[PDB]
Amino acid sequence: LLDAKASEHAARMTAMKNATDNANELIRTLTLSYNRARQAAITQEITEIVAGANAL
Amino acid sequence: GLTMAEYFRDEQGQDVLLFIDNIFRFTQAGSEVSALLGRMPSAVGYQPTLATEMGQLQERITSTAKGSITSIQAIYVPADDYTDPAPATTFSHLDATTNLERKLAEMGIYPAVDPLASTSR
Amino acid sequence: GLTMAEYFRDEQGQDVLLFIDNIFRFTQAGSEVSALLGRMPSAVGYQPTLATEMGQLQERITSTAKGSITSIQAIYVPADDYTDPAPATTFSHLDATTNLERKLAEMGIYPAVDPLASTSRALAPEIVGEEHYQVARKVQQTLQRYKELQDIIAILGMDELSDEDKLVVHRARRIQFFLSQNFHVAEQFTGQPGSYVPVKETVRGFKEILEGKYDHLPEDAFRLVGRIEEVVEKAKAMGV
Amino acid sequence: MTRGRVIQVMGPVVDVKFENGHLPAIYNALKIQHKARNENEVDIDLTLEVALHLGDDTVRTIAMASTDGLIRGMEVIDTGAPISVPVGEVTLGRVFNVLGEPIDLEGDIPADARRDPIHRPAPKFEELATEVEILETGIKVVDLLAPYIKGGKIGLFGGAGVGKTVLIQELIHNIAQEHGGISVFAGVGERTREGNDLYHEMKDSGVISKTAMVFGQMNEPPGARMRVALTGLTMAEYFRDEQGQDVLLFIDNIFRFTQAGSEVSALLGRMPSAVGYQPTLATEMGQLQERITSTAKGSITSIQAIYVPADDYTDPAPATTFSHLDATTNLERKLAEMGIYPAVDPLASTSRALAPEIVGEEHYQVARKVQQTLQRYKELQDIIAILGMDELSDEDKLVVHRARRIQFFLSQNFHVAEQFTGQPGSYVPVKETVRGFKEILEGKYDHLPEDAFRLVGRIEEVVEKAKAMG
Amino acid sequence: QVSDVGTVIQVGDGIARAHGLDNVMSGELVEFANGVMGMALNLEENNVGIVILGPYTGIKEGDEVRRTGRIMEVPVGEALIGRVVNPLGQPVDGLGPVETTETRPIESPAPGVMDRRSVHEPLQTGIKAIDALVPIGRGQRELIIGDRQTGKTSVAIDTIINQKDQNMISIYVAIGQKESTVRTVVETLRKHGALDYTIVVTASASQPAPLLFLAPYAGVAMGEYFMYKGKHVLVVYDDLSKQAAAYRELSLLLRRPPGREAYPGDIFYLHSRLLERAAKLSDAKGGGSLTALPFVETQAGDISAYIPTNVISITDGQIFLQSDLFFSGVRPAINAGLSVSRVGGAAQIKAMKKVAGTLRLDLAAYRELEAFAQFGSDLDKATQAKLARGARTVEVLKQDLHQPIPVEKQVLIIYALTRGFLDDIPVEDVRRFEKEFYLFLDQNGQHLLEHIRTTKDLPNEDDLNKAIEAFKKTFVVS
Amino acid sequence: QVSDVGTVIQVGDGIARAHGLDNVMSGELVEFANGVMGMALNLEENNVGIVILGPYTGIKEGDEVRRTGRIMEVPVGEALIGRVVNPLGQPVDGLGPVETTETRPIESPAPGVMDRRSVHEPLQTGIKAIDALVPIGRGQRELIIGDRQTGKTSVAIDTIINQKDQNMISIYVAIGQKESTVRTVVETLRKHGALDYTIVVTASASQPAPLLFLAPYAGVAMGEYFMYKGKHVLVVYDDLSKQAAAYRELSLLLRRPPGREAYPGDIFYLHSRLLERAAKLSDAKGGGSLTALPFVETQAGDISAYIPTNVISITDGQIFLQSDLFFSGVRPAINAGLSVSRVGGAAQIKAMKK
Ligand SMILES: Nc1ncnc2c1ncn2[C@@H]1O[C@H](COP(=O)(O)OP(=O)(O)OP(=O)(O)O)[C@@H](O)[C@H]1O
Ligand SMILES: Nc1ncnc2c1ncn2[C@@H]1O[C@H](COP(=O)(O)OP(=O)(O)OP(=O)(O)O)[C@@H](O)[C@H]1O
Ligand SMILES: Nc1ncnc2c1ncn2[C@@H]1O[C@H](COP(=O)(O)OP(=O)(O)OP(=O)(O)O)[C@@H](O)[C@H]1O
Ligand SMILES: [Mg+2]
Ligand SMILES: [Mg+2]
Ligand SMILES: [Mg+2]
Repeated sequence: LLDAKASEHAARMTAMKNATDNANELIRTLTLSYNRARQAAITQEITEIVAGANAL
Repeated sequence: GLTMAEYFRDEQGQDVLLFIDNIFRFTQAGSEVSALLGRMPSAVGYQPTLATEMGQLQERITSTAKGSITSIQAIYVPADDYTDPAPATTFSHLDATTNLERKLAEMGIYPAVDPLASTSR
Repeated sequence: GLTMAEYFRDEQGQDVLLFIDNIFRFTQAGSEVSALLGRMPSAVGYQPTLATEMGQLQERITSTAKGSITSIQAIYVPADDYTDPAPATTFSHLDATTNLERKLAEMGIYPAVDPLASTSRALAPEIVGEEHYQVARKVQQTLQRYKELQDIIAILGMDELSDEDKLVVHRARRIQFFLSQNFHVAEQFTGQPGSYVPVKETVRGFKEILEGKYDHLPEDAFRLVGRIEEVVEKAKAMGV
Repeated sequence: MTRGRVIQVMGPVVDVKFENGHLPAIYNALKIQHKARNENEVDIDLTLEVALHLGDDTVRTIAMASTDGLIRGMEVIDTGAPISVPVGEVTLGRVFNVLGEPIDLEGDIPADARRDPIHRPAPKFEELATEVEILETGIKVVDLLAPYIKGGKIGLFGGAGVGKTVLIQELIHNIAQEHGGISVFAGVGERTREGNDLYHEMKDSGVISKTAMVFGQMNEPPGARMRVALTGLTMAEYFRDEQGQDVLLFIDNIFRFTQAGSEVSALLGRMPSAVGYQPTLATEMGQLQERITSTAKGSITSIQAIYVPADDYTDPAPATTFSHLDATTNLERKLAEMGIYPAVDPLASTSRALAPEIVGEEHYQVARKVQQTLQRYKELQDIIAILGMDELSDEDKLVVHRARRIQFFLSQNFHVAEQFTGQPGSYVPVKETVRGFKEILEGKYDHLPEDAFRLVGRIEEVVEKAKAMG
Repeated sequence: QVSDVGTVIQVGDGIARAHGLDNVMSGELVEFANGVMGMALNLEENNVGIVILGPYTGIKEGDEVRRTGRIMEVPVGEALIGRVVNPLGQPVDGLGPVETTETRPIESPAPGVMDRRSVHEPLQTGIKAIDALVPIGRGQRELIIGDRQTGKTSVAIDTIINQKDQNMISIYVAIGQKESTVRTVVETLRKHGALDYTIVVTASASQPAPLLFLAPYAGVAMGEYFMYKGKHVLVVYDDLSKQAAAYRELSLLLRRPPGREAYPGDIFYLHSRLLERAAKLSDAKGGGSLTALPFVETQAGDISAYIPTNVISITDGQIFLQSDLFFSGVRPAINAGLSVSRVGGAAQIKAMKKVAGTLRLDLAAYRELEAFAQFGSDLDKATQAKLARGARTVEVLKQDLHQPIPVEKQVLIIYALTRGFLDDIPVEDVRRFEKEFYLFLDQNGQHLLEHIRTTKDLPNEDDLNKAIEAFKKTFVVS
Repeated sequence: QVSDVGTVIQVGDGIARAHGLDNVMSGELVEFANGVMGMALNLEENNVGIVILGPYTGIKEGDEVRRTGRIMEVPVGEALIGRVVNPLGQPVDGLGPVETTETRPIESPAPGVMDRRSVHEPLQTGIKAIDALVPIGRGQRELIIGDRQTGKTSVAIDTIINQKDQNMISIYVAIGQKESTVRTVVETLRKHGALDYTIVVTASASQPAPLLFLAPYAGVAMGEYFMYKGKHVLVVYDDLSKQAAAYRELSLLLRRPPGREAYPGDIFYLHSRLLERAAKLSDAKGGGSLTALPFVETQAGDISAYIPTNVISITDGQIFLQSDLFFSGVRPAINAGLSVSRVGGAAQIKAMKK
């Protein structure tokens, strides 16, 4: 029973560490997606403003 | 409405209430009409004179020696985007906010004002 | 090409097959020409008359009382953005659509058809039969549940799922792999002859998969396989 | 007659009308010098740069200073040449603005001194050097793990307070002492108080006498901030071409140059590009960077500090800047607080020159072995923190023992650091660095204490320090 | 005939186009027929673009415009102290005329790089968090940035009030604020006596855009007069975002080409030109100084916008006020993780420099472990001590409105916190402990306070250790 | 006189506008009094829009412009082998003039549907990974795509070097590259003896945008001369991203409305027109071939960007170089999962297939 309890605690620790690493990787990819979206939004806004200015 | 309230504030020294059902529509109509007048567009299509018009409307609602006008204004936020220029320029004039929640109304609590969301200066 | 097809449709009353290799290039060329004509740009730089021009082109491709034209059109999606105005406006002109995804192609699943984005007006109980409709709806439901479980699987793994969800994932993997097929044209790439599968065989195979008859086979035996018996043959050849 | 006339003033943009057939060329400098005739006028002393020919004998220009007080009808004098700045020995130890007028209080340059235009085509293809060769800086970390190429561009990164200024001063001192060259500092968009602090730091370090400083402050119009880098580049080019020596060129921040160009383009009314930058971003960056090259006579190599907006390395300005870089130096606060200066990160720093075809086989092998040892030591950090030092195997103990000494040996005592510690400092050739690191890797000095390798220089000096410690 | 006289062609939205005015200068001040004033900004080939500095309802097409021949300028002098004026220098408090005898232009060159001296004199704001973690020196300009209702105006008022016993002159500039708030702020300053050395410049939201545009330049023009005389000036800008919006409106109405977010190309130049006039003059220039505290208002904490990025790049430091921290009860809600001062260290006295090092590390260690506090015991040897120390540190930095603290008391309380004398005091009693400790120091610790004031250094260690122990003997835990 | 002589009205950012030139034709070359060449782009009712192919600082309003009577052309011939030239064909290495006799237009129609043949001949690059996994045939268009500093140039240099013993003519086009890198590339090509059959066309980053825009067309026009004589040509475009950026700059200087990522509408047509000229000719037309290896630079490995997807939809396959594999010492860092050769397989020899 004591051996089983020790193994259970170690397994839970390892599983939580792996989950944290997976979450960090997901954040890493989401950051690149966010940067692309930000650049696209700025480009669209400035293009619309300039087109509206040129229409006059 | 404001000039009807100002008479009672000034000529009789009363304290009056001025209700505006959607202050966002004022800026929306200004933006709709600005384009045909020949003005260049602003950041997200609004009029360049948004802040000036909003201030000229709001600064007439003040407390004076004779009396006061206090205004309760219902505000619509499009798509719940508080960074939109019209809500952004409107919020700079507010002194307090009252938030109503359907959760409190379902529980039988009236007037169902949210105790934590509502804040005052 | 449409005029040549229309002659056969109308003057001879014959059945016509019409293939258009990329209808998006027509809209792209219109967009290129539009700026020099003096028109002010639209939302994403397209022509203001995008919808009108595309409708004028598309409405002529129809079946009439005198003859029938069935048309298959490939539509390019720029930068994999399905919300682009040109792909978005052309959706309303189609009776059946097939949506290809780069993720499925990268997974090695060909023809990489998205099983949930693809739609057709012919999927009705009175057109394809009750059994076909039920099997298709059940397959779509399982795939939707598997898509929902994706975040949990990605972060916490398969260990935290319940027994029902584990079986859902188990069968969804097999269903997803079985939708892939080996083409006759693709033989030049891989050297595999390819297969032709009748509709009833497909319905029976997916019905058997949904019933758990092949839960013991490895999921790799379902790739690019054709009929359901070939799955058993591949699994046996793999040493199962 | 070549006399202009002001017809439009709209902020920093001024339009000038000339006689037919006498328009100034593009990039020419125009001078406005007006003395007030009566009480309703203000004295004007302004310089303009020609940008476009609008037709009808009208020229659109951008001002290098404030345009307040201009009156339509003021006469404009065409100098017939672009902005010209003094060059030569006279510029050493002085501080200049974009126009080349001295900013310090030491007097003005005589009018008969030689002056060169700041606009110039890049050196021709046939005039470039055919071989790549290494610039020996005398710093062990740079000479070993991130070599500098003569004529190349090096990007410098790091947080505040890590010692970038000290590293720059040490580079200037070492190059001037050993290679006989000089340095030029270009403060593009620099804060005035920080510029004064930098000037005093150069002054009290004794290295001001071998460098020329050019400042463009943030309060200047966008046109002025765009051209200051060209002034510094021209001053460096004089020494490259006329004396045939190797010159250092330091740019305070090239991102500010990029944004000044964007602002100028917006003022001129051009349609923007990409995420809002000017359509000519790549062309302008290339025109600036292609003049920093190595020729048959001499070479200019540049150390540039780059700001990354919103931490996005895919932003157009950082991308077009990185397209030209040949090496990267990263400074880490952890090494600074650990006490190992110059605190250059041995793993984050990268160089294109670190190849066996350039630095040699033994140099490349030693560098790769050192990098592998440091990587293993970094990997072992969590194990040694949790499982304990005893749990590490014999190989792990040996690699930790070697890696600590290797890491400490990367530190060096700087000449300009004597003002902080009193230690004279040293200059280490690349061959000595390679030999010392190879000897350390072989275990020849495993018995010496680890703290004797700190701030040492050559490999004999660590033996002397160990003997002094007993 | 049109050398000094003009005729209006177009009127609208506060912008007028005039024919003639051949000899008008760029930026010159002009007068309309009905007495409303104007500024000439656009000098074009056949017309002049004039921005109207008042009510434009009375101006019609065909009206006559006369030029004054004077560049825009404001009155300066000691007579402005204790009065509320508009950006044109006209008093608005109703207390009568201002007796200034000289003027200087609003646009003037900044001091050169060789006219300055390194910042070395502290500016005591009276707020423990700012004076400890984000120090401000004389001649430094520091940005205060935050969302709506986070306490920026409270910080400005407190730091203005704290300058009573110091040879400091304060200028408060309100751009686009409500007139009621300005009236209440002026009343508070009068109540606390800060009006004896303070000048207030106001441009409310109902005012025309050019007044909002010109107000900060009037503020620096008024400050520079005292600066070049050898004195020290503090200038506070309540909103630069509203200045940017007003300038964008003016530029768009004049049909200048727009840039990102419709702002003009020279929007960065405007703020840099304004903020570079604050400096610490060298001894050859008289030794005067001017320090600036610009304010920027963000939307939902978005500091990635154009104007916030420009102002962050210009200034020497930032102070971030967090809405969630304010809601959580941490006030004045300064986020020490993001706040930074590039001049820090040199802008502190010796004792504060000695004591702030441990405080910074303790707060930094606590902030990262705060997310794990709700799960109880993680590592009772070290982590539990870190959590308690961080909680006590957070409790110490809290402060109330309009109660500035002298620097010596701040130094003593921070020393007591960092040396572990508060480790046994319960978290709920830290505020009362500090409040009673100040009274105890007033009653019995006069020698320590006098030594700190005279020498700017910590007293003998044993003396204040004994003093803290003696105070703790009397304190009762509730 | 006036029908062949013009007068400049406007100059700015490499764009000029001229009055006169009544008989000028669209796409014709024009010459300024300064000696700088230009291309007639727009023929308006009262003025002609001219794109300046060189330094525009020497051109002022009122300068004279004269016709040349020739549509855009570059010199071609065997005398151009071993030389380094600009997109206009002017020698740059300083070894003297080039004694060419013939010229070819910049814009030419691609071979028709019935003028082509299926690719059946291998192109041995000498790289094991490419020759084994992603075979390239003569007449194929193969895209090389990857991030910054992933070995794209080294692959092309090795491929050019490997053609020494094979009847292949190589053309290397560098668009927007640093001059020092081009100098070193020329030096190593000379060292390995590749200059006996190589032509180098260079347009560095300091050059004006029109030259960068025109360089690939000059390269392909030079290649077509050997292609239509029955020979085999290999053309390498060192960066199509630089050309796309230069064309975007040129279009926005003309105030044309941009699309996504500020690129013009015809950005796809720009690359398609260039890449459709590489083909394997049928036996009726001599059996010559032209092989193209365009380069595309990605940002953070994003293959879904606009320009990469535009180029992928044109070529017959792509070779993907991965940054992390390159950093981990795996060189060349070819990603086998994303790399594919549509035309390949039929090009490989029997021994390699097995
Ligand atoms: N090689 C060195 N030897 C000793 N001290 C050093 C060394 N390098 C840096 N320092 C220390 O670092 C500080 C100076 O840092 P420095 O001004 O060069 O950095 P920085 O990143 O340029 O700073 P800032 O951003 O404030 O301008 C001093 O405390 C100095 O003692
Ligand atoms: N230290 C503090 N302790 C307690 N309350 C505070 C403190 N600082 C500010 N407050 C309160 O916070 C509220 C808002 O403060 P303040 O007026 O300074 O905000 P602000 O950021 O200038 O916002 P705005 O000008 O947009 O209204 C007020 O009710 C004020 O009393
Ligand atoms: N197979 C290889 N083995 C060793 N080094 C290699 C190999 N291939 C390339 N390199 C080296 O990698 C570096 C970058 O390669 P290369 O210049 O060809 O890449 P690139 O993508 O064209 O770069 P850039 O964007 O700088 O033009 C060079 O130092 C080169 O020598
Ligand atoms: Mg420094
Ligand atoms: Mg406030
Ligand atoms: Mg390359």
